[PDB]
Amino acid sequence: MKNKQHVAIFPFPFGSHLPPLLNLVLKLAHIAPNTSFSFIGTHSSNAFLFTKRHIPNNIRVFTISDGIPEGHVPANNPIEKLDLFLSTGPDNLRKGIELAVAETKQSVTCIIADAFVTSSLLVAQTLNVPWIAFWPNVSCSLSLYFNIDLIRDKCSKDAKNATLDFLPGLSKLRVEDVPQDMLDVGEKETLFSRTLNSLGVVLPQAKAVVVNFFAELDPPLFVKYMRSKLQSLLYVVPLPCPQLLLPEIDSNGCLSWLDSKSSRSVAYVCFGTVVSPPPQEVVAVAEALEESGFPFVWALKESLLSILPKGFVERTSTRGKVVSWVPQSHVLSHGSVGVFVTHCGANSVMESVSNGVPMICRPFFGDQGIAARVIQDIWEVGVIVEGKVFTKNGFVKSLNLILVQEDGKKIRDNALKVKQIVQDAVGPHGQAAEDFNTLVEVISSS
Ligand SMILES: O=c1c(O)c(-c2ccc(O)cc2)oc2cc(O)cc(O)c12
Repeated sequence: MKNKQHVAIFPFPFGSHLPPLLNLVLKLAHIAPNTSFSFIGTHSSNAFLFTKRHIPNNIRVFTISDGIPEGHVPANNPIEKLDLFLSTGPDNLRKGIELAVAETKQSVTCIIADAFVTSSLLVAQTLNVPWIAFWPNVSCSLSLYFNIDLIRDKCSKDAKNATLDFLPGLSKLRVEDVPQDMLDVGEKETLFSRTLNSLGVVLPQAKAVVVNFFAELDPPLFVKYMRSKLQSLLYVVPLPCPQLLLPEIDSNGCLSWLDSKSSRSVAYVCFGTVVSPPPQEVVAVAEALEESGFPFVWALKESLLSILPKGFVERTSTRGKVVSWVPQSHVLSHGSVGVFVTHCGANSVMESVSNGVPMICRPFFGDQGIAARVIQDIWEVGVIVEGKVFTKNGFVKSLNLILVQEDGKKIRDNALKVKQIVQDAVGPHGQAAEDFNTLVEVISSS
Protein backbone atom coordinates (compact mmCIF):
# COMPACT_ATOMS: atom_id res chain seq x y z
CA MET A 1 0.00 0.00 0.00
CA LYS A 2 1.16 3.54 -0.65
CA ASN A 3 1.76 5.48 2.57
CA LYS A 4 -0.67 8.38 2.47
CA GLN A 5 -0.05 9.79 5.97
CA HIS A 6 0.11 13.57 5.73
CA VAL A 7 0.40 15.91 8.69
CA ALA A 8 -0.30 19.62 8.26
CA ILE A 9 1.35 21.86 10.83
CA PHE A 10 0.30 25.39 11.83
CA PRO A 11 2.72 27.32 14.03
CA PHE A 12 1.67 30.48 15.79
CA PRO A 13 3.86 32.36 13.31
CA PHE A 14 5.75 34.54 15.79
CA GLY A 15 9.25 34.36 17.27
CA SER A 16 9.38 32.10 20.31
CA HIS A 17 6.62 29.79 19.11
CA LEU A 18 8.51 28.81 15.95
CA PRO A 19 11.61 26.83 16.96
CA PRO A 20 9.82 24.53 19.47
CA LEU A 21 7.26 23.41 16.88
CA LEU A 22 9.88 22.89 14.15
CA ASN A 23 11.84 20.95 16.74
CA LEU A 24 8.90 18.60 17.30
CA VAL A 25 8.18 18.21 13.58
CA LEU A 26 11.85 17.42 12.91
CA LYS A 27 11.67 14.61 15.49
CA LEU A 28 8.43 13.25 14.04
CA ALA A 29 9.73 13.49 10.46
CA HIS A 30 12.93 11.63 11.35
CA ILE A 31 11.11 8.70 12.96
CA ALA A 32 8.48 8.56 10.21
CA PRO A 33 10.32 9.26 6.94
CA ASN A 34 7.46 7.70 4.93
CA THR A 35 5.03 10.34 6.23
CA SER A 36 4.60 13.83 4.74
CA PHE A 37 4.88 16.86 7.01
CA SER A 38 3.60 20.14 5.63
CA PHE A 39 4.69 23.18 7.65
CA ILE A 40 2.43 26.14 6.95
CA GLY A 41 3.68 29.57 8.01
CA THR A 42 3.71 33.19 6.87
CA HIS A 43 6.42 34.70 4.69
CA SER A 44 7.97 36.28 7.77
CA SER A 45 7.73 33.14 9.94
CA ASN A 46 9.13 30.96 7.16
CA ALA A 47 12.02 33.39 6.66
CA PHE A 48 12.69 33.24 10.40
CA LEU A 49 12.90 29.43 10.53
CA PHE A 50 14.09 28.25 7.15
CA THR A 51 16.55 30.79 5.74
CA LYS A 52 19.83 29.28 6.97
CA ARG A 53 18.44 25.82 7.49
CA HIS A 54 18.43 22.45 5.68
CA ILE A 55 15.33 20.32 6.22
CA PRO A 56 14.61 16.62 5.65
CA ASN A 57 12.94 15.55 2.42
CA ASN A 58 9.59 14.73 4.04
CA ILE A 59 9.11 18.26 5.42
CA ARG A 60 7.79 20.83 2.95
CA VAL A 61 7.20 24.50 3.68
CA PHE A 62 4.15 26.47 2.53
CA THR A 63 3.21 30.13 2.85
CA ILE A 64 -0.07 31.77 3.87
CA SER A 65 -1.10 35.40 4.50
CA ASP A 66 0.09 37.29 7.59
CA GLY A 67 -3.07 39.41 7.55
CA ILE A 68 -1.14 42.62 6.98
CA PRO A 69 -2.46 44.18 3.75
CA GLU A 70 0.22 45.78 1.59
CA GLY A 71 0.61 49.41 2.61
CA HIS A 72 -0.36 48.86 6.23
CA VAL A 73 2.24 49.64 8.89
CA PRO A 74 1.45 48.06 12.27
CA ALA A 75 2.05 50.08 15.43
CA ASN A 76 4.99 49.22 17.68
CA ASN A 77 3.08 47.03 20.09
CA PRO A 78 3.43 43.27 20.43
CA ILE A 79 -0.24 42.39 19.96
CA GLU A 80 -1.19 44.02 16.64
CA LYS A 81 0.50 41.53 14.31
CA LEU A 82 -0.93 38.67 16.37
CA ASP A 83 -4.47 40.04 15.95
CA LEU A 84 -3.94 40.61 12.22
CA PHE A 85 -2.80 37.04 11.65
CA LEU A 86 -5.55 35.55 13.79
CA SER A 87 -8.11 37.69 11.92
CA THR A 88 -7.33 35.82 8.68
CA GLY A 89 -9.45 32.96 10.00
CA PRO A 90 -9.71 29.34 8.91
CA ASP A 91 -9.94 30.22 5.21
CA ASN A 92 -6.36 31.50 5.21
CA LEU A 93 -5.32 28.27 6.91
CA ARG A 94 -7.21 26.27 4.27
CA LYS A 95 -5.18 28.01 1.58
CA GLY A 96 -2.18 26.37 3.26
CA ILE A 97 -3.95 23.00 3.22
CA GLU A 98 -4.63 23.46 -0.50
CA LEU A 99 -0.96 24.12 -1.30
CA ALA A 100 0.08 21.10 0.79
CA VAL A 101 -2.46 18.79 -0.81
CA ALA A 102 -1.52 20.00 -4.31
CA GLU A 103 2.22 19.40 -3.77
CA THR A 104 1.99 16.06 -1.96
CA LYS A 105 -1.05 14.78 -3.88
CA GLN A 106 -2.23 13.51 -0.48
CA SER A 107 -5.24 14.55 1.56
CA VAL A 108 -4.29 15.71 5.06
CA THR A 109 -4.79 12.97 7.68
CA CYS A 110 -3.84 14.84 10.86
CA ILE A 111 -3.23 18.42 12.00
CA ILE A 112 -0.72 19.58 14.59
CA ALA A 113 -1.13 23.20 15.56
CA ASP A 114 0.13 25.65 18.12
CA ALA A 115 -2.80 25.90 20.57
CA PHE A 116 -3.17 29.64 19.91
CA VAL A 117 -4.15 28.98 16.28
CA THR A 118 -7.63 27.95 17.35
CA SER A 119 -9.04 28.40 13.83
CA SER A 120 -7.06 25.29 12.87
CA LEU A 121 -9.43 23.18 14.96
CA LEU A 122 -12.26 24.29 12.66
CA VAL A 123 -10.07 23.25 9.73
CA ALA A 124 -9.46 19.83 11.27
CA GLN A 125 -13.17 19.39 11.96
CA THR A 126 -14.03 20.31 8.36
CA LEU A 127 -11.55 17.71 7.06
CA ASN A 128 -12.64 15.21 9.73
CA VAL A 129 -9.06 14.64 10.94
CA PRO A 130 -7.60 14.64 14.44
CA TRP A 131 -6.42 17.96 15.86
CA ILE A 132 -3.30 17.84 18.01
CA ALA A 133 -2.62 21.01 20.01
CA PHE A 134 0.98 21.99 20.82
CA TRP A 135 1.76 24.01 23.98
CA PRO A 136 5.15 25.75 24.01
CA ASN A 137 4.23 28.12 26.85
CA VAL A 138 4.58 27.75 30.59
CA SER A 139 3.16 24.27 31.22
CA CYS A 140 1.30 25.30 34.39
CA SER A 141 -0.60 28.12 32.69
CA LEU A 142 -2.82 25.51 30.97
CA SER A 143 -4.92 25.37 34.14
CA LEU A 144 -5.85 29.04 33.98
CA TYR A 145 -7.96 28.65 30.84
CA PHE A 146 -10.33 26.20 32.54
CA ASN A 147 -10.98 28.59 35.42
CA ILE A 148 -11.39 32.05 33.87
CA ASP A 149 -14.54 33.01 35.81
CA LEU A 150 -13.04 32.00 39.18
CA ILE A 151 -9.81 33.79 38.34
CA ARG A 152 -11.54 37.01 37.24
CA ASP A 153 -13.73 36.97 40.33
CA LYS A 154 -10.78 36.44 42.67
CA CYS A 155 -8.58 39.02 40.91
CA SER A 156 -11.40 41.56 41.18
CA LYS A 157 -12.43 40.96 44.80
CA ASP A 158 -9.49 39.49 46.70
CA ALA A 159 -6.03 40.78 47.71
CA LYS A 160 -3.17 40.90 45.21
CA ASN A 161 -1.22 38.22 47.07
CA ALA A 162 -4.24 35.92 47.54
CA THR A 163 -3.55 32.35 46.47
CA LEU A 164 -5.39 30.49 43.70
CA ASP A 165 -6.20 27.47 45.86
CA PHE A 166 -8.97 26.37 43.47
CA LEU A 167 -6.33 25.22 40.95
CA PRO A 168 -5.21 21.71 41.91
CA GLY A 169 -1.45 21.53 42.40
CA LEU A 170 -1.08 25.27 41.82
CA SER A 171 -2.09 26.78 45.16
CA LYS A 172 1.17 28.76 45.20
CA LEU A 173 -0.05 30.86 42.25
CA ARG A 174 -1.37 34.28 43.26
CA VAL A 175 -3.77 36.87 41.91
CA GLU A 176 -0.79 39.10 41.03
CA ASP A 177 0.69 36.37 38.79
CA VAL A 178 -2.34 36.09 36.47
CA PRO A 179 -1.83 37.19 32.83
CA GLN A 180 -3.49 40.60 32.45
CA ASP A 181 -4.83 39.50 29.05
CA MET A 182 -7.26 37.05 30.64
CA LEU A 183 -8.71 39.69 32.96
CA ASP A 184 -9.29 42.46 30.39
CA VAL A 185 -12.95 43.09 29.53
CA GLY A 186 -14.46 45.47 26.98
CA GLU A 187 -12.34 47.82 24.86
CA LYS A 188 -9.17 46.39 26.41
CA GLU A 189 -9.98 42.93 24.96
CA THR A 190 -8.19 41.98 21.77
CA LEU A 191 -8.75 39.25 19.21
CA PHE A 192 -5.65 37.65 20.72
CA SER A 193 -6.98 37.79 24.28
CA ARG A 194 -10.36 36.42 23.17
CA THR A 195 -8.60 33.57 21.39
CA LEU A 196 -6.61 32.66 24.51
CA ASN A 197 -9.76 32.87 26.63
CA SER A 198 -11.44 30.29 24.38
CA LEU A 199 -8.79 27.67 25.17
CA GLY A 200 -10.89 26.06 27.93
CA VAL A 201 -13.49 25.14 25.34
CA VAL A 202 -11.05 24.56 22.47
CA LEU A 203 -8.46 22.26 24.10
CA PRO A 204 -10.77 19.38 25.13
CA GLN A 205 -11.64 18.98 21.44
CA ALA A 206 -8.03 18.09 20.65
CA LYS A 207 -7.18 14.43 20.02
CA ALA A 208 -4.09 15.15 22.14
CA VAL A 209 -2.39 18.13 23.74
CA VAL A 210 1.41 18.01 23.44
CA VAL A 211 3.29 19.92 26.15
CA ASN A 212 6.82 21.13 25.36
CA PHE A 213 8.20 20.39 28.83
CA PHE A 214 9.21 17.78 31.41
CA ALA A 215 6.25 16.06 33.09
CA GLU A 216 8.47 15.21 36.08
CA LEU A 217 8.84 18.94 36.86
CA ASP A 218 5.14 19.82 36.88
CA PRO A 219 3.13 19.37 40.09
CA PRO A 220 1.61 15.86 39.90
CA LEU A 221 -1.84 17.20 40.90
CA PHE A 222 -1.72 19.76 38.10
CA VAL A 223 -0.86 16.95 35.69
CA LYS A 224 -3.77 14.85 36.99
CA TYR A 225 -6.09 17.85 36.75
CA MET A 226 -5.16 18.46 33.11
CA ARG A 227 -5.57 14.77 32.26
CA SER A 228 -9.12 15.03 33.59
CA LYS A 229 -9.84 17.89 31.17
CA LEU A 230 -8.24 16.59 27.98
CA GLN A 231 -8.59 13.60 25.66
CA SER A 232 -4.86 12.95 26.00
CA LEU A 233 -1.99 14.84 27.62
CA LEU A 234 1.45 14.09 26.20
CA TYR A 235 4.82 15.55 27.18
CA VAL A 236 7.56 15.61 24.56
CA VAL A 237 11.05 16.64 25.66
CA PRO A 238 11.68 20.27 24.60
CA LEU A 239 15.44 19.79 24.12
CA PRO A 240 16.67 20.50 20.57
CA CYS A 241 17.18 17.65 18.15
CA PRO A 242 20.50 18.01 16.29
CA GLN A 243 18.79 19.13 13.05
CA LEU A 244 17.24 22.14 14.80
CA LEU A 245 20.65 23.58 15.64
CA LEU A 246 22.49 25.91 13.28
CA PRO A 247 26.26 26.05 14.05
CA GLU A 248 27.12 29.65 14.90
CA ILE A 249 30.24 31.76 15.36
CA ASP A 250 30.59 33.08 18.93
CA SER A 251 31.29 36.56 17.54
CA ASN A 252 31.65 38.06 21.02
CA GLY A 253 33.83 35.26 22.42
CA CYS A 254 31.37 34.54 25.24
CA LEU A 255 32.45 30.99 25.95
CA SER A 256 36.15 31.79 25.92
CA TRP A 257 35.43 34.72 28.23
CA LEU A 258 33.41 32.43 30.51
CA ASP A 259 36.30 29.90 30.52
CA SER A 260 38.39 32.51 32.33
CA LYS A 261 35.81 32.82 35.11
CA SER A 262 35.23 30.78 38.30
CA SER A 263 32.48 28.14 38.49
CA ARG A 264 29.00 29.55 39.22
CA SER A 265 30.36 33.11 39.52
CA VAL A 266 28.88 34.90 36.49
CA ALA A 267 25.50 36.58 36.11
CA TYR A 268 23.96 36.05 32.67
CA VAL A 269 21.32 38.70 32.02
CA CYS A 270 18.78 38.67 29.23
CA PHE A 271 15.30 40.12 29.50
CA GLY A 272 13.76 39.09 26.18
CA THR A 273 12.93 40.43 22.72
CA VAL A 274 9.15 40.99 22.77
CA VAL A 275 8.32 43.78 25.21
CA SER A 276 10.69 46.71 25.68
CA PRO A 277 11.78 47.05 29.31
CA PRO A 278 11.11 50.47 30.82
CA PRO A 279 14.27 52.53 30.23
CA GLN A 280 14.48 53.25 33.97
CA GLU A 281 14.75 49.50 34.61
CA VAL A 282 17.49 49.16 32.01
CA VAL A 283 19.36 51.88 33.90
CA ALA A 284 18.65 50.10 37.20
CA VAL A 285 20.01 46.82 35.82
CA ALA A 286 23.23 48.54 34.72
CA GLU A 287 23.70 50.35 38.05
CA ALA A 288 23.13 47.15 40.04
CA LEU A 289 25.44 45.09 37.86
CA GLU A 290 28.23 47.65 38.18
CA GLU A 291 27.76 48.17 41.91
CA SER A 292 27.56 44.42 42.58
CA GLY A 293 31.11 43.87 41.35
CA PHE A 294 30.14 40.46 39.98
CA PRO A 295 31.22 39.30 36.54
CA PHE A 296 28.36 39.41 34.05
CA VAL A 297 27.30 38.80 30.47
CA TRP A 298 24.34 40.96 29.45
CA ALA A 299 22.60 40.23 26.16
CA LEU A 300 21.11 43.62 25.38
CA LYS A 301 19.58 44.98 22.15
CA GLU A 302 21.80 47.46 20.33
CA SER A 303 19.16 50.19 20.41
CA LEU A 304 19.32 50.20 24.21
CA LEU A 305 23.03 51.03 24.41
CA SER A 306 22.25 54.76 24.30
CA ILE A 307 20.27 54.70 27.55
CA LEU A 308 22.88 52.86 29.64
CA PRO A 309 24.58 55.16 32.21
CA LYS A 310 27.45 57.14 30.68
CA GLY A 311 30.69 55.19 31.09
CA PHE A 312 28.98 52.06 32.44
CA VAL A 313 30.16 49.72 29.68
CA GLU A 314 33.64 51.21 29.72
CA ARG A 315 34.03 51.06 33.52
CA THR A 316 32.82 47.43 33.69
CA SER A 317 34.67 46.24 30.58
CA THR A 318 37.24 44.33 32.61
CA ARG A 319 34.61 42.19 34.37
CA GLY A 320 31.56 42.23 32.15
CA LYS A 321 30.38 41.83 28.58
CA VAL A 322 27.47 43.80 27.16
CA VAL A 323 26.63 42.27 23.79
CA SER A 324 23.81 42.17 21.25
CA TRP A 325 23.67 38.37 21.05
CA VAL A 326 24.95 35.27 22.84
CA PRO A 327 24.74 31.54 22.07
CA GLN A 328 22.35 31.19 25.00
CA SER A 329 22.18 27.37 25.03
CA HIS A 330 25.95 27.24 25.35
CA VAL A 331 26.06 30.12 27.82
CA LEU A 332 23.47 28.55 30.12
CA SER A 333 25.35 25.24 29.93
CA HIS A 334 28.64 26.87 30.95
CA GLY A 335 29.76 26.01 34.46
CA SER A 336 30.89 29.59 35.09
CA VAL A 337 27.32 30.93 34.99
CA GLY A 338 25.92 31.16 38.52
CA VAL A 339 22.64 32.98 37.96
CA PHE A 340 20.29 33.74 35.05
CA VAL A 341 18.49 37.09 35.29
CA THR A 342 15.47 36.59 33.10
CA HIS A 343 12.02 37.75 32.00
CA CYS A 344 10.95 34.07 32.34
CA GLY A 345 10.11 33.30 28.73
CA ALA A 346 9.30 29.58 28.41
CA ASN A 347 12.35 28.49 26.37
CA SER A 348 14.74 30.54 28.51
CA VAL A 349 13.36 28.88 31.64
CA MET A 350 13.60 25.44 30.02
CA GLU A 351 17.26 26.04 29.21
CA SER A 352 17.99 27.39 32.67
CA VAL A 353 16.47 24.51 34.64
CA SER A 354 17.92 21.85 32.36
CA ASN A 355 21.38 23.28 33.08
CA GLY A 356 21.03 23.77 36.85
CA VAL A 357 21.20 27.56 36.71
CA PRO A 358 19.18 29.37 39.40
CA MET A 359 17.18 32.44 38.37
CA ILE A 360 16.36 36.02 39.32
CA CYS A 361 13.01 36.79 37.73
CA ARG A 362 11.35 39.94 36.47
CA PRO A 363 8.26 38.83 34.54
CA PHE A 364 6.98 41.43 32.06
CA PHE A 365 4.31 39.93 29.87
CA GLY A 366 1.91 37.03 29.25
CA ASP A 367 2.46 33.94 31.39
CA GLN A 368 5.93 35.02 32.55
CA GLY A 369 4.36 35.76 35.92
CA ILE A 370 3.23 32.16 36.24
CA ALA A 371 6.74 30.97 35.40
CA ALA A 372 8.29 33.35 37.91
CA ARG A 373 5.97 32.08 40.66
CA VAL A 374 6.68 28.42 39.83
CA ILE A 375 10.40 29.16 39.87
CA GLN A 376 10.34 30.88 43.26
CA ASP A 377 7.62 29.06 45.22
CA ILE A 378 7.27 25.61 43.69
CA TRP A 379 10.64 24.51 42.26
CA GLU A 380 12.39 26.99 44.58
CA VAL A 381 15.23 27.45 42.06
CA GLY A 382 15.17 31.22 42.06
CA VAL A 383 13.62 34.46 43.31
CA ILE A 384 11.39 37.12 41.86
CA VAL A 385 13.58 40.21 41.97
CA GLU A 386 13.23 42.09 45.23
CA GLY A 387 10.76 44.88 44.48
CA LYS A 388 9.07 43.04 41.57
CA VAL A 389 10.68 45.55 39.23
CA PHE A 390 14.39 46.11 38.70
CA THR A 391 15.86 48.64 41.08
CA LYS A 392 19.55 49.08 41.91
CA ASN A 393 19.37 48.15 45.58
CA GLY A 394 16.86 45.33 45.14
CA PHE A 395 18.67 43.67 42.24
CA VAL A 396 22.03 43.91 44.04
CA LYS A 397 20.43 42.07 46.96
CA SER A 398 19.06 39.33 44.67
CA LEU A 399 22.44 38.94 42.96
CA ASN A 400 24.18 38.51 46.30
CA LEU A 401 21.60 36.07 47.62
CA ILE A 402 21.93 33.65 44.71
CA LEU A 403 25.62 34.04 43.77
CA VAL A 404 27.45 34.22 47.11
CA GLN A 405 25.34 34.21 50.31
CA GLU A 406 24.78 31.10 52.46
CA ASP A 407 21.11 32.15 52.55
CA GLY A 408 20.94 31.25 48.84
CA LYS A 409 22.31 27.75 49.36
CA LYS A 410 18.90 26.06 49.33
CA ILE A 411 18.11 27.63 45.96
CA ARG A 412 21.50 26.66 44.54
CA ASP A 413 21.08 23.10 45.82
CA ASN A 414 17.57 22.92 44.40
CA ALA A 415 18.79 24.02 40.98
CA LEU A 416 21.18 21.06 40.92
CA LYS A 417 18.42 18.66 42.03
CA VAL A 418 16.12 19.91 39.30
CA LYS A 419 18.90 19.46 36.72
CA GLN A 420 19.22 15.82 37.78
CA ILE A 421 15.44 15.39 37.49
CA VAL A 422 15.55 16.78 33.94
CA GLN A 423 18.47 14.50 33.04
CA ASP A 424 16.47 11.48 34.19
CA ALA A 425 13.32 12.82 32.44
CA VAL A 426 14.97 12.99 28.99
CA GLY A 427 16.30 9.49 29.54
CA PRO A 428 15.05 6.44 27.56
CA HIS A 429 12.62 5.62 30.38
CA GLY A 430 11.24 9.10 31.06
CA GLN A 431 7.53 9.66 30.54
CA ALA A 432 8.32 11.63 27.41
CA ALA A 433 9.85 8.67 25.59
CA GLU A 434 6.56 6.81 25.95
CA ASP A 435 4.54 9.94 25.20
CA PHE A 436 6.52 10.58 22.02
CA ASN A 437 5.79 7.04 20.86
CA THR A 438 2.11 7.60 21.64
CA LEU A 439 2.16 10.73 19.48
CA VAL A 440 3.88 8.89 16.64
CA GLU A 441 1.17 6.22 16.69
CA VAL A 442 -1.61 8.84 16.64
CA ILE A 443 -0.08 10.11 13.40
CA SER A 444 0.42 6.63 11.93
CA SER A 445 -3.14 5.59 12.91
CA SER A 446 -4.77 8.68 11.39
O1 LIG B 1 2.60 32.21 25.99
C1 LIG B 1 2.31 33.36 25.56
C2 LIG B 1 3.00 33.95 24.40
O2 LIG B 1 3.98 33.23 23.79
C3 LIG B 1 2.60 35.33 23.95
C4 LIG B 1 3.25 36.01 22.79
C5 LIG B 1 3.03 37.37 22.60
C6 LIG B 1 3.62 38.04 21.54
C7 LIG B 1 4.43 37.35 20.64
O3 LIG B 1 5.01 38.00 19.60
C8 LIG B 1 4.65 35.99 20.81
C9 LIG B 1 4.06 35.32 21.88
O4 LIG B 1 1.62 36.02 24.62
C10 LIG B 1 0.94 35.51 25.71
C11 LIG B 1 -0.06 36.23 26.35
C12 LIG B 1 -0.74 35.71 27.45
O5 LIG B 1 -1.70 36.46 28.05
C13 LIG B 1 -0.46 34.44 27.97
C14 LIG B 1 0.52 33.64 27.39
O6 LIG B 1 0.80 32.40 27.88
C15 LIG B 1 1.26 34.16 26.22
